[PDB]
Amino acid sequence: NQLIPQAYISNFHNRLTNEDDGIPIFTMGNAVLPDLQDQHHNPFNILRYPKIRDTFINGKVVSPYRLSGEAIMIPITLDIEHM
Amino acid sequence: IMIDAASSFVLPISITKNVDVLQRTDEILWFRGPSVIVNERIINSGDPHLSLPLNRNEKESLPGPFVLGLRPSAKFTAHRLSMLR
Amino acid sequence: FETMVANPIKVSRLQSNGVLTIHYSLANF
Repeated sequence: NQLIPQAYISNFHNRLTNEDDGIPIFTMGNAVLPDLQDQHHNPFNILRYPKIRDTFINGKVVSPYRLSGEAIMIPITLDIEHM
Repeated sequence: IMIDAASSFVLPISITKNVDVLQRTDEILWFRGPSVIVNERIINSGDPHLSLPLNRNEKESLPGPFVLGLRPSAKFTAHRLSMLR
Repeated sequence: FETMVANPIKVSRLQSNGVLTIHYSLANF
């Protein structure tokens, strides 16, 4: 018990449509992330950050998807409006 | 013979104005039975006035109950205080 | 004064033996 599992959190599209991060895909201490400060090895201390508690609250449950001599690099552009 | 009786009662009228020496709840606890007073928790099973040997009406008022309490001398306490620091 | 019966305080032995003192363990969102 008292272990956080490895998966079943994919809160990504809400951060794509969060309207504050520098993402050009969609249109319509003092550190932010504790990757340099310790939490005394307690899970609850991660809930004080607003960019992480939003991921814990607004997450969702997905299913895991299961799937030449010289390379020719061709850049492919994409511009499609939808809804 | 029952075990899980209450044996604790508190009157609803709070007269907690001059009551600070009794046993409070933190109100006054009122039991179903009184208290008992024990003088000394240790009994010297020697001191032959209590053991009554069979060798030899005599009245004798001993000074204090501390004969029957295994009280040590002050010299060992002073020696332990000298061993403290 | 003689009509002033009090409220009994129960033992609560299951709450007297081993009661402790859950969102604090992060396993339920």
